[PDB]
Order: sequence, then C-alpha cells, then structure tokens
Amino acid sequence: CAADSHDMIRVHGARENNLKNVQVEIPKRRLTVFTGVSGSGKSSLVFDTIAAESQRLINETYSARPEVDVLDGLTTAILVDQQPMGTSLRSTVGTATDAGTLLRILFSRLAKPYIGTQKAFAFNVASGGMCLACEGIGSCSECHGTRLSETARSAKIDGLSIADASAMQISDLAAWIRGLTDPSVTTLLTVLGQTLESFVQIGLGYLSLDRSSSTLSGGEAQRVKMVRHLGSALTDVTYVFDEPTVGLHPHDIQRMNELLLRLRDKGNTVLVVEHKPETIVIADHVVDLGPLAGTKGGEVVFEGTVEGLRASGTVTGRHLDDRASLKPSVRQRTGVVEVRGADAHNLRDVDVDIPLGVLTVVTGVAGSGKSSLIHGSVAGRDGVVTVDQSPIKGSRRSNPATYTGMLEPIRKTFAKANGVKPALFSPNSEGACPTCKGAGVVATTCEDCGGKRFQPSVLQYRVGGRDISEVFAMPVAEAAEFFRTGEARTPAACTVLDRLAEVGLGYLSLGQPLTTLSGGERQRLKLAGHMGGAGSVYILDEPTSGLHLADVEQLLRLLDRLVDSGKTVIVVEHHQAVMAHADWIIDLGPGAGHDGGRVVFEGTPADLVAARSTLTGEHLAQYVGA
Amino acid sequence: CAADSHDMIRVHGARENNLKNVQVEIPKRRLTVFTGVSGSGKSSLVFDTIAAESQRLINETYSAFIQLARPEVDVLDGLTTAILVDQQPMGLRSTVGTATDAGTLLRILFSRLAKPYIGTQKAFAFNVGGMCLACEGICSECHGTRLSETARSAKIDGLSIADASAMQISDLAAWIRGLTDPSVTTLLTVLGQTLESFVQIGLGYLSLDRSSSTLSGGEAQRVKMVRHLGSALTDVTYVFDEPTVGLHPHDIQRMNELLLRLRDKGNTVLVVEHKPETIVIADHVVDLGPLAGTKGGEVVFEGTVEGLRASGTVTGRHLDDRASLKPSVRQRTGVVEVRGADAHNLRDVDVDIPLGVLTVVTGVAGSGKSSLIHGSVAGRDGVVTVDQSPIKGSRRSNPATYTGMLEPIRKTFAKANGVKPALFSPNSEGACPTCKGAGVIVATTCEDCGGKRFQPSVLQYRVGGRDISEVFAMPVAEAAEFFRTGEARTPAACTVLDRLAEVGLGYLSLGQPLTTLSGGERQRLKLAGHMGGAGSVYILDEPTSGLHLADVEQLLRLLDRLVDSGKTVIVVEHHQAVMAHADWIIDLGPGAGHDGGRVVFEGTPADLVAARSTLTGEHLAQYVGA
Ligand SMILES: Nc1ncnc2c1ncn2[C@@H]1O[C@H](COP(=O)(O)OP(=O)(O)O)[C@@H](O)[C@H]1O
Ligand SMILES: Nc1ncnc2c1ncn2[C@@H]1O[C@H](COP(=O)(O)OP(=O)(O)O)[C@@H](O)[C@H]1O
Ligand SMILES: Nc1ncnc2c1ncn2[C@@H]1O[C@H](COP(=O)(O)OP(=O)(O)O)[C@@H](O)[C@H]1O
Ligand SMILES: Nc1ncnc2c1ncn2[C@@H]1O[C@H](COP(=O)(O)OP(=O)(O)O)[C@@H](O)[C@H]1O
Ligand SMILES: [Cl-]
Ligand SMILES: [Cl-]
Ligand SMILES: [Cl-]
Ligand SMILES: [Cl-]
Ligand SMILES: [Cl-]
Ligand SMILES: [Mg+2]
Ligand SMILES: [Mg+2]
Ligand SMILES: [Zn+2]
Ligand SMILES: [Zn+2]
Ligand SMILES: [Zn+2]
Ligand SMILES: [Zn+2]
Repeated sequence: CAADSHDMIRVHGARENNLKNVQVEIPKRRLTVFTGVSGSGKSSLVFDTIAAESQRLINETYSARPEVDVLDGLTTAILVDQQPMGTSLRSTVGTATDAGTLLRILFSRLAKPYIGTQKAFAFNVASGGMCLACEGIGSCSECHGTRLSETARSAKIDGLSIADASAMQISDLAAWIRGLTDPSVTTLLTVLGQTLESFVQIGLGYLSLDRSSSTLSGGEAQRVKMVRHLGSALTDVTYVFDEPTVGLHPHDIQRMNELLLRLRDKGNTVLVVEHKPETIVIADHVVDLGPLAGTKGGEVVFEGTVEGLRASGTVTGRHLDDRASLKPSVRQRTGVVEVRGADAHNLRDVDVDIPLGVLTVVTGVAGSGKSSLIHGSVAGRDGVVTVDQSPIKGSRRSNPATYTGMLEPIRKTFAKANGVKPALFSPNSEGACPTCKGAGVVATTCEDCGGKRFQPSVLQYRVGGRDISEVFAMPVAEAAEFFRTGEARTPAACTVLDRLAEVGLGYLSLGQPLTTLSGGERQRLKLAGHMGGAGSVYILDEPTSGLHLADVEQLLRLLDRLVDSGKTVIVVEHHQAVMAHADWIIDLGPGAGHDGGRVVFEGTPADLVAARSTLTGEHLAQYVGA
Repeated sequence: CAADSHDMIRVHGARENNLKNVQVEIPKRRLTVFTGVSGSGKSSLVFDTIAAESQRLINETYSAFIQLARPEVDVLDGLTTAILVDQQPMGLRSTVGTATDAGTLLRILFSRLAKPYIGTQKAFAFNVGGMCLACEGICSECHGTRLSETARSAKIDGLSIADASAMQISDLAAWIRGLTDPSVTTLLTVLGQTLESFVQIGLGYLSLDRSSSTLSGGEAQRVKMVRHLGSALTDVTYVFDEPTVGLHPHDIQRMNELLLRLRDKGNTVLVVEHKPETIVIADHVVDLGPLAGTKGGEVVFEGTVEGLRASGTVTGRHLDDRASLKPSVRQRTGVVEVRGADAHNLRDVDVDIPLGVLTVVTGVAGSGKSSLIHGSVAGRDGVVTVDQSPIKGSRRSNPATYTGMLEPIRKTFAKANGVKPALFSPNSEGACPTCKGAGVIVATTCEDCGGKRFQPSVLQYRVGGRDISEVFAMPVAEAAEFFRTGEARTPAACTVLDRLAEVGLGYLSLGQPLTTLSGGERQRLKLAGHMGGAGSVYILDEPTSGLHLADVEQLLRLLDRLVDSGKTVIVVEHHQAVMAHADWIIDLGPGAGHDGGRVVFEGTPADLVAARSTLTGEHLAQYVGA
C-alpha cells in the first residue's frame, strides 16, 4: 500500500558546506546517531539540510533552501538544540514552560485573598502582576528581585506567594504541590504535579521556576525544552538533537539515553548528533561523516548499524573503544588560590585551595555547584582569563578572520600586491556589496553579490591566483599553507592561523559568520585569540563540547603546553578523558542543589580512583578499567 | 513495536460548540470524509478540535520570539502536523505568480536566459528590483504589468516576463516546454512540472499575473493544493473544506484522484464533504448529526462507505438522491438583454436572460460565468447581488448585530429591569474591558470575563428567566420562540429570526462571531437581510456551497417561493439538483479560458438533456438517468 510505503527519509545529492554530494537513508520512527570528527559535516547534514528543508516546506504553507537534489520522506522537524528558549530580560524557566502558566492558574484559583485571573500573577503584563518600579525585570528594592507587585505577592496558598513558589527547587515545588488538598483544583494539581515530576525525572529538579532563561547552560536549555516534547501528544515528527549528553555527569548519561528512546517510542524520528560512545551504542542506525574535517571530510564513510560501525575502520569506528589512562605522575603546585566562605547559590560556605601551575579539573553532577564555585570565587580575580561558550558581540558582522585580527595583514598583502589601498578589501569599501559585506543576509546567501562580498571591481585583484572572496571561503587549514610562501606570504596571518589550527579549528572558513559557530567553537576561537600571553589563570567551562575523542587528545596537548609554559589551567568538565589527565580534581556534591554545594573530594586522580568514594570517583575508576 | 504503533488519531471527549462528548478513531495515512448536514458539527470536530490542537502543539515548540487555546476535548492522541487547505484567500502586491513556486522559478529562468542581462531573479520582481517606480508595483508607464522598462526589456524569444505572466498557465507550460538551452535543462523541467500540475488540477486558465484577491475560494484552495502535491512532506494531516467547491460535474473525478494522490504520498487526508461522488472514495467516514445545532453534534455513523450507505442516517438516506427535471417550467415575463459582453474571456456575447423564472448559469470553471453575470447583469437597477464575500468589521459583529435585532432586545432588557438599553451594549462601562464579544484577537475565549461579555452585576438583569449573556448563546431557532410570546416578547427580533430560519440558519447563535461563518453562511445571512427589501432580480453565486443534499432540498423550496412571489432568480451553479430544478439554463463553454467564453447552450433543462451536446448536458443527462 503506497500510503504506508514512505518509511525512510531519503537524501540524495546533498552539498551544503563541505558535504560531497552525499546520500543517506534514515529509518523513520527510529533513533539515528550522526557521528564523525568535529567539522566533518554532521550538522551540515542534520541541521542545514534535513531540518532546514522540513522547516522551509512548513514555512511555505503559512499565510503570514539548502543545496540538495532530492529529499524524500521528510516530516516536520523540531529542533531540540542548545540555544536559549527566550533571551529577553523577562524570560524564566517558568515563562518558557507549561509549569509557570499552570502555577499562575493554580494561584488565581486558590490563593487568598483573591486578586484576579492568572494574569494578576504574571510579571510580563501590567494594569496585571508586574512590579511597576522595575517593570517585571527585577533589577530592584521594591520587589527584591521577584519581579512582582505587592498585590501579586499578597495572595498566598498556605503561606506561600507565587514568588516563594517560583524561588524553590522544582523538586521542592513538586513536593509542595503533592501536599495540597483542595477539591476545587484536583485536576490542575495532578497536571502541574506531573509536569514538575517530569522535570525531576530528566534531572532538572535543582532548577527553580524563577531562573532567568539566559543563565541556563546550553544543556539545561535543551533539557528544559525536552520536558515539553516528552509531554506532547505530537507524533510522526522528527526531533533533532545537538549533543544531548552536554552538561551531563557520567552517572546521568543512561537516564538521557532512556529519554531519547522514550521520545522515539512515542512514534517519532529521533536524530542525534553525538560523540559519546555510551549514547552512540543505543542507536538503531548510524551515519558517520568523515574521513576527517572540512575539505577532508563531508563524506558518509559509514552507514548502518552500531555493530557495522565498530567493524568499519573509520576514524570513529577505530576510536569507539578508546578510554584514557591516568597520568603516571602529576605536576606539583607553584602556589595556591585560597577560596574562603564560598556561598553563591547552593554553596555550603566552601573553603578550598586551588593549586596554581597545574591542570585542575572541577567535577560533580549537574547542579552540584561547579560553576557557582569557580565563577563566584576565582573568575573575578586579577590575571584570570575566563574563556566560555557565550555569544561573541557583533557576530552578524564578523567572522574568524576579523575576530582574530588576521584580516588586516591579509588586506595589506592584497593592497601591496595590486597597487591599491588596504581599505578597498574591507566592510567599508567602495567596492563592498551594498546589501551585506558578510555575503549572507536566518542567515542566507546574499543575492546581490552571490556570496562574493565585493563587487567585481575588487575581485579582479588577486594574490597567489586567488581573490579576496576565495580567501574568505578558505578553511584555516588551507589558508595556513596559502599564506606561508610565494606572493601571498603573510607572516602575521600565519601566526593566528597556526593558533586556530592548534585549538582544533582548522576546518573553519576565514569568512564563516560567527553566528554559525557552536558554543564549543566559539570557546575555542576565543581560546585561540587569547593565546599569545596576557594573563596566567585560564578558566574553561566544558571545553570538550562538540569534540570527538580524536579531537580531545589535541585539546589535552594544547592544555599541557599552556600549563608547562607557566600558566594555571582550571577546567570544569564531565569528560572523563580530561579528568584522567588532570594533576588535581575538585569534586562537587554529593548531588545537585541542596543535596550538593560541598567539596566531596579534593586530590589527585589516582587517589580519586583508589577511593571510588564519590559518584565521580566511581565512574572514573570504571572508565580507566580499574 | 511501540514506535510503529501510533497509527490512529484518537479523539475522546470532544465538546467544542455543539459536539456531544464525541469520540472517533481516524486512521492515519488514509482519506477520512466528514459528512452531515450544515451545523451538525463537522468543522467543530475537524477544524476547531483536530487541526487546531495539532497547530497549538507545533506553535508551542517555536521560540518565544516566533510565538491558540486548547480546544475543549479530553484526549487527543496520535496527532501529526496539520495543514489547512481551506477556501480562505491568499491576499495587494500578491498574484498567483508571487504566491507560488512558479513565479519564483519564472524569474530565475528570465535572469539566466533573457537578453539583455539585467540582473538576478529579483530584477524581474515587482516587490527596488523590477518594480515600476511610477505605480510602485500595483498605469501609463508600464501598461498594468507592474514592471519597469528595464524589467520588460529582457527577452526570451521575443517575450518579456510580463508577457509570460499574462498568458494562461496552460500556454505558458507549452512555451516553457519549447525552450531548449543546455544552460537551464533542469530549471525548465522543474518549472514545466509545477505548471503541468496547475494544468492537471484544472487551473490552466489562470494567468500568473492574476491578482490573488480576485480568486474564488475554490481557486484559492486549488492554488494551495499545487504546493502540497509538489511538497516532499510526509506524515502530515492535510485538512480540506469541501474541495469540490467551484467544480463542474465533469471535473470531480480529477479532484478525487488528486486527494487520493496526496494520501498515497504518505499523508492523512481529512475532507469535509457533501458530494456523494467524493464521499464514496473514502477509506473511512465520520457522519455528524442527527441534524443541526442542538439536534446535532453527535457521531451518528463511523465506518466504511458501504456502512454509511446502509446506515439510515440523514446522510446515508440521501446518498443516492438524484433530482429529476420538472414536468414543466415557468414562462418568462420579460428579458434582460445582454449585448456585447466582453469582460475577460467573453466573446462579445449576446444573450437574453429570462425575467420571472429561475435561471441557472452553468459551464466549467473558467468558462466565463461570473465574467458574464457580474460584468453584464450585476450593475443594473433592482438587481441584488448576494455573494459569499466577507462582511465589514466581522471581528466586532454577530448575527444579532448585523441584522439590527440586538437594539430591540436591549430595550426589552432595559424596560423590564428599570435600567437603560446602553448597560447591555458594547459601549457600556459594565461590558468586559478587553472584549464585549467574549473572544479576543484567530478567535479565542476572553480571560478577563471568561466568555461572559459583561460583569456579573449586568447579568443580574433578566427577562424570561434569561440574562443577556444567555441570549447571545441561544440558537436562532430557540431565540425565535423566546422572543415570540411572554415577558421577553420582542416582535422586531422575531421577524428577523424567522428569516434566518428560512435560509437554513436556525442553528446559528445570536452572539456567534461573524468571522466564524463560512462563505455559504455569510451568503445565506445576507440573503435573509435582503428578502424584506426592494429588489426584483437576485443573483446567487453557488448558493449550494456548504449544503448537504438535505439542506439543498430546503434551499430549492426557498428559491421557488422567491420566484413564485414575482422575483427573478439567477443562480450560478455546478450542483446538478439545482440545474434539474431550473426554468432555464445558460451554459458557457465549450471549455475554460480562451476555449470558453461563448454561450454554448440556452434552453430548458429538458432541452439541454435531450440535446446532450455540451459537457453540462452530457453530465446532466447522466445525472437524471437519461
Ligand atoms: N553556515 C556555514 N557557513 C559556511 N561554512 C560552514 C557553515 N557551517 C559549517 N561550515 C563549515 O562546513 C564544514 C562542516 O561543518 P559542520 O557540518 O558544522 O561540522 P560538524 O557538525 O560535523 O562539526 C566545516 O568546514 C565548517 O567550518
Ligand atoms: N543564576 C542563578 N540563579 C539562581 N540559582 C542558580 C543560578 N545558577 C545556578 N543556580 C543554582 O545553583 C545550584 C548549583 O548550580 P551550578 O553552579 O550552575 O551547578 P554546576 O555548574 O555544577 O552544574 C543549582 O541548584 C542551580 O539551580
Ligand atoms: N466559533 C463558534 N462559536 C459559537 N458557535 C459556533 C462556532 N462555530 C460553530 N458554531 C455553532 O456550532 C454548531 C456546529 O457548527 P459547525 O461545526 O460549524 O457545523 P458544520 O461544520 O457541520 O456546518 C452550529 O450550531 C454553529 O452555529
Ligand atoms: N479578475 C480577473 N482578471 C483577469 N482574468 C480573469 C479575472 N477573473 C476571471 N478571469 C479570467 O476570465 C476567464 C473566465 O473566468 P470566470 O468568469 O471567473 O469563469 P467562471 O466564473 O465560469 O469560473 C478565465 O480564463 C479567468 O482566468
Ligand atoms: Cl566555571
Ligand atoms: Cl581585522
Ligand atoms: Cl456519479
Ligand atoms: Cl432523512
Ligand atoms: Cl443603566
Ligand atoms: Mg555546524
Ligand atoms: Mg464551523
Ligand atoms: Zn521590582
Ligand atoms: Zn552581498
Ligand atoms: Zn507602472
Ligand atoms: Zn471579555
């Protein structure tokens, strides 16, 4: 029967970015994992081709296009990514979720005194719960950060205003809800109870509803969205995940896995981009991109089962069982950073010494307090370079060449060779495309210049047989060679280019818009940009995100060179390869939220592993084969 | 296999509007036809419940920046993405070319192939590209084409894009097929295919430059269907409202084949229909009834088509109804003389339309029926046009308001309570501050008043035991009696109420927002308003739209009373029961567009059937068993 015959998503002739005219056959209503080194093409295929085309086909039906030849059997795509859900100064976990609305309804139906409908409990409307002084923003002495008017806070259920309810952990909110007895609101209590418990089940019990949406990690944002999908009655949709193990402790990966398979078993296609073998191995189907990155990847080098992947001899197949060992010895501290009475968030008046001149890895379950400790007590101090995953400013107008400073010497080399002025090859050129400069105008290729960025007057000027648009289109790795010798020789470009290669970004194009970078990409770009000296204490939050096990060895060499040239490196991680490479571990716990906030271990990795006393130590001991 | 098990859309506890806690099980990837008399509840179930809930679940996944209340239903399981293929407009600067892929692809073809070169695809667009600066793309400079001189200078084989856009799609497809240039082999195939699909669906007579706002509901629906038939989306629920609208008897089978084509792509197809020739292709039937309004709202049959035939429901009993020709016809009392009619495709038509009788104007879509009637008759004295078009300010109106009865009712409420009429009006200070109409912004129930319309002190004032809120909630058929005798008696309301009953609108509520009326219902509403008044000739464009075969019998009694009281009734129709009942038929043809525009028959239905010499006659002959 024809109507029941469309059980595969079929791709033919896919060419977005580096993809080499690839083809795949993805089984609908199954979990497919997309593997391969970073820059191999995984997001080009899953996000910029499959999901982008589903989204365009949906968009074209509303009243109000990727490069690929055939895309057959597509369904609606919902992106469950690591982008924030709303970023306004008025978006919280509660405003982004059914929870917050249900809670406002409960309060309009049960709090005393009566004050109105659900909207009297909301800070994103006035006349309305909004505090009039801060306009529901909260930065504010009149509402003490709660965002609500005195009236909105006066209406209470058993002693609790909605501000109190929103301030507690969701695990505590859930218990508060379960203890409410009142026959008027029974179904509402059941419905709110079940959403809250679902937060608890995915492991977000430590968050509060009042948490500002922009302070969530990429992984927390993604998991908050997942609560909605897991509760949704939609079926036959394609849910698309970007590394859903990000921000999860080793103890918590199996729980994420079961969530992904539960989504599938609801009758949905689940597409996951992952590097972690513990998630790869749950797949019904595998698509492996490679062989390597950029112009050296973009091919489907394996497609089949997980057992087929193991036997395939691809770069992913060959590393799938790679598991680090501990160092034979650790470095000796050249000093101490004294942390005294750390009490941000859940931290239980923490005293700890962090060793200088070594690689310290800060570990513990999500919500345990790692970032609260490190950001709160170390980040503000002098000489301390925080390199994180946050967006870069003016990203629409910038690219890796501009952000790092290499573009200027390149423009000088073009100008000197061709008898013209530097500025002719800039965003403010006479010859710049009127409608972009960036070659794109969310981001699609600018039609006026075709992506070339400049009018043909500027493009006639060449160095090494290449115009300036061809240069912007080069990967860092190719540019590293292009600018090394001959007419184009440009030593100050070479300097930055080698650093970008060394942090693992050899695949990025010099002109790639910065808004297309992942958080781990942004962080490695910044890392490269700070390399060259300036300060002596580097803080890196989860620098392995987006890295295949091949790539992590290279980051670990880079961190070793950093420490050995006399710097302190402090890394917050769940990646056990990084843990295994540490000189010193500080483990937070025991659990998340008020079950955590304490240093449960401080010591060498070998002592951690010998004890097996903490969740981190237990997992790490299994990981190193102990 | 749990993932493959969600193969039914399951509705339990549906209570929107008149629905009586209904339940159905709709098979995915099958065609389900929803049948029943007008007002039985079909659209309540299909559009306000099934499709609305799919759309809500999709919308809640969109970011807050991007951005619908749950219908009244208990469980709605197995839902997929839903796309409405309704008779709503697509409009302006909006043409069939701008609304379709065809237009975009045409512009691209011209940018690649046309000489002289003038630019990229947007140099050929009239949304500053190709736009005529004098009229701003809307004219002595561009002669109505909307395009600058430069835009029109660019030629392929002598034709500009204005010429290609002015032609019928059917001639454009042949032209496109005639072009041979290796540069664009692939675009000619893609363009030629989308154009062929316009031809196949029967819209070959349209031109790409036809303004979107001037399409009929049927044409608009078929333009949308071209896009769906070409879409690679699968596992979508496509929801159609009466897709036989505006189709000639000859063209029904082709629309059936396209609906089944859409299913066979791997999609659920939901269709609301009254035409037996389409009903009988269904995989599954859901029949609403027994009758309309409070007498409906139940699922009175669900199952197979053969089941429907045996069922004894109203639908089942009428499935095989074929009207017969009248044994005699009325004699004209005069003639409307049409001379030289040359609107659109009309070939200088001379025709006499008889006065004092029921004339039915027939012929294939695009033959020129509306060009003739609208261009040559609708101008004249004592001619009332009663069409399906939207009514002014419908957002703030309802049947009670539109017909003038709401003010007499407020006076009745005022006198009987020693208050004044304005307390009960939209400009009252007791009216809900954010509505009056009991919904906001499409149409959702208002939170402030909870759908009540007025504060609870206004609803203290009653007549016949009913507050004003309850009066707005009443069906016409109940209002008619409640206002006929007793302490709420209001004669002026009864007069209007009875008129509404007689045009088949007994099920409408008095406060029903006018934006919820279908095209047919608006037409019949306007007809009730005109029936008192002064005209002697009435023009009705497709008044069977939205009518079950049971409701069409009651329409024909009404039309017979209209004519028998001395009025001329001219009806444009494809419904063969109406043609069989006529005094006189004017048939346009032979075909559509430049193959149409001539009167190919004029005479009694009997003489049409005996000649059996046009498409309409051949079909009417088969319809009456000749
Ligand atoms: N939006 C884009 N514009 C230009 N080049 C891009 C863009 N996105 C990715 N690339 C490049 O395409 C290649 C593959 O990238 P991606 O598919 O992001 O890899 P992965 O997801 O496997 O890390 C890389 O060389 C990358 O720099
Ligand atoms: N901006 C914030 N506002 C309020 N509470 C926060 C904020 N950031 C973190 N928390 C809370 O502090 C506790 C520790 O979280 P965090 O330091 O982010 O843990 P980790 O970094 O180990 O995952 C958690 O219970 C978390 O919900
Ligand atoms: N949006 C609405 N608000 C109030 N009443 C409505 C609305 N839509 C339909 N109705 C009423 O509900 C009943 C069911 O109508 P509907 O589902 O439109 O019937 P059908 O689609 O079978 O013609 C009718 O009595 C109608 O007047
Ligand atoms: N507004 C318009 N602008 C240009 N052409 C039109 C317009 N309305 C109709 N036509 C053309 O006139 C011809 C007859 O159309 P129409 O009168 O609407 O036929 P019918 O009413 O029989 O379906 C068709 O080829 C159609 O494309
Ligand atoms: Cl940190
Ligand atoms: Cl620069
Ligand atoms: Cl038939
Ligand atoms: Cl009957
Ligand atoms: Cl009053
Ligand atoms: Mg990417
Ligand atoms: Mg309706
Ligand atoms: Zn405030
Ligand atoms: Zn440009
Ligand atoms: Zn003009
Ligand atoms: Zn209101």
